[PDB]
Amino acid sequence: MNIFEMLRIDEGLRLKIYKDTEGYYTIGIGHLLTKSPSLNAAKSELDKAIGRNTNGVITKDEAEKLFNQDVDAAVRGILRNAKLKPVYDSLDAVRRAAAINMVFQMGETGVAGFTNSLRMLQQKRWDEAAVNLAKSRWYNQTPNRAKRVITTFRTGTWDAYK
Ligand SMILES: [Cl-]
Ligand SMILES: [Cl-]
Repeated sequence: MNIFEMLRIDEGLRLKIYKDTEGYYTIGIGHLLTKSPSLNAAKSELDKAIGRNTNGVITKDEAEKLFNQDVDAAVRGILRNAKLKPVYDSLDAVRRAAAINMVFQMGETGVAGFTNSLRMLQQKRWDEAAVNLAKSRWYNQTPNRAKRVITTFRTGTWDAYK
């Protein structure tokens, strides 16, 4: 298992524009297009992202290309962030994947707001971080996915994904 397979499980793959759990136009493997309620705005963000006239449908290769860029962007967002970077550097490889998963889902600023959780993660207080992580809109809105990510931070294993 790895970050790619982990996010593929958590996000799924859809080849036609869909609404994500928040109601936002999304495509592929959790690639958010726009927060605007306009499907036309989505389609135009999508043509721009793919570089051709898609009319709201993309191939699997194209979904996987966006996915690669988004995993890459999430890692870079962590490394460029003063609050995220030192926690990430402190983590083993499995728990680093949980951090990328979170940034992917909610962005760099969202995650950087888990101030107390970040500190407990840095100190390797795993059970306490896990309790704190769960007290969040994140966990209440997407409990199954959040439980999987939390268990990964808690145990440092891929058990929640097998
Ligand atoms: Cl893009
Ligand atoms: Cl979920």
